[PDB]
Amino acid sequence: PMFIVNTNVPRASVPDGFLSELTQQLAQATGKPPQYIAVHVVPDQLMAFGGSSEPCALCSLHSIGKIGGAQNRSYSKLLCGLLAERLRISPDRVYINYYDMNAANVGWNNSTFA
Amino acid sequence: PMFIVNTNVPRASVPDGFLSELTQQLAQATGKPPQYIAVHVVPDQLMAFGGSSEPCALCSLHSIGKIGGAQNRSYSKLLCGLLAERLRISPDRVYINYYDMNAANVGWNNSTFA
Amino acid sequence: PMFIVNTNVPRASVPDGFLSELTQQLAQATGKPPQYIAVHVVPDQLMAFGGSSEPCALCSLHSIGKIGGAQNRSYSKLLCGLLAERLRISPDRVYINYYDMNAANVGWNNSTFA
Ligand SMILES: CC(C)c1nn2ccccc2c1C(=O)[C@@H](C)N
Ligand SMILES: O=C(O)/C(O)=C\c1ccc(O)cc1
Ligand SMILES: O=C(O)C(=O)Cc1ccc(O)cc1
Ligand SMILES: O=C(O)C(=O)Cc1ccc(O)cc1
Ligand SMILES: [Cl-]
Ligand SMILES: [Cl-]
Ligand SMILES: [Cl-]
Ligand SMILES: [Cl-]
Ligand SMILES: [Cl-]
Ligand SMILES: [Cl-]
Ligand SMILES: [Cl-]
Ligand SMILES: [Cl-]
Repeated sequence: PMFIVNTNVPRASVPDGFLSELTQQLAQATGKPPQYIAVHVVPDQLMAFGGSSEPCALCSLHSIGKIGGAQNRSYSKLLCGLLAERLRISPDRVYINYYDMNAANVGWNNSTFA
Repeated sequence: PMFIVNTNVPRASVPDGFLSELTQQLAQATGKPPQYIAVHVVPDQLMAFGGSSEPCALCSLHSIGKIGGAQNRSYSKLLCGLLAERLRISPDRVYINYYDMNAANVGWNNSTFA
Repeated sequence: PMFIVNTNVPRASVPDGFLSELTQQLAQATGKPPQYIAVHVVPDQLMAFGGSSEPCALCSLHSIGKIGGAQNRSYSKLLCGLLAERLRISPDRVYINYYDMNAANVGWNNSTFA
């Protein structure tokens, strides 16, 4: 799986260890091997949520399977929790787009997962 | 709705009020409340369009519904118009990917919209 | 079509002419004219792959058609090859998401491709 967070929070406010924490927490939530998990954090962005530039985040989680109604609610609680605790972003100023990818549409190591 | 613009135009060339104008115009266009609209502008990017690095933009609009043939043509006219007027980007150097998101696949506020 | 590469490798390590090389190689691979190919490279990113901050890349290729099982395997070999040779990123630390876009969902030049 791949998790991306884009935020207007400045780089200095992203605490040490954040990428590792995301990796560990996502491995456990998705059930996928930790070696599979990619994480990407993009601070200092020019963004607004509801017209306001108070701290906010726009995120995505791509996975081959492990995406669905109940699973996505669980991921959102986990991820909003982390963004609130670590980046001080209110959960109501976070969007997360979930993508269930077909194995044939994910390239890795010169080939695909298909 | 979430709207993202990635561009090679420099930050100083993004005028005051641009995020607010996008928020307002997208609210009117999508029929969604502005409180729900997120906008994200990413200037100073290393990009090429059609084999040149003249001003260009790669964008996305995600919405739960309000996506379709005629609607997307209307959004493109609106958004290319704004990018041309405000960022001086030629409409023929803009791509906008449209995504009709299922409510279960959009996380917000510790849950999803499902 | 549109190709995006996000990577932790430094900007200075991206060779002069890399964008043009991607443009031409993708034109040949997809059979699409170079005038329609957009490329976007984002260096110096805060990212991890398998919990490791060694060089890695997260990429996407969007195309109207020319996406599928065999084609994506071929694109993956091509693109991992280029990232390895030019950016010194190991293929086993690259993900590429493939998207077959409907023409109605791709905006361009005040309209869509539909
Ligand atoms: C092909 C599949 C098993 C696989 N996918 N994948 C994605 C990211 C990191 C490692 C791996 C991995 C492996 O365990 C090596 C042994 N091929
Ligand atoms: O679309 C909506 O109804 C909304 O209010 C929010 C939204 C957030 C993210 C996204 O990818 C799509 C919609
Ligand atoms: O889920 C798996 O098995 C992966 O290898 C993860 C993954 C899923 C979707 C993506 O867009 C990127 C990576
Ligand atoms: O496939 C084509 O015909 C294209 O015009 C290139 C393209 C395809 C999909 C995109 O999201 C962006 C550009
Ligand atoms: Cl589920
Ligand atoms: Cl539930
Ligand atoms: Cl898919
Ligand atoms: Cl429509
Ligand atoms: Cl129409
Ligand atoms: Cl969806
Ligand atoms: Cl194919
Ligand atoms: Cl589509």
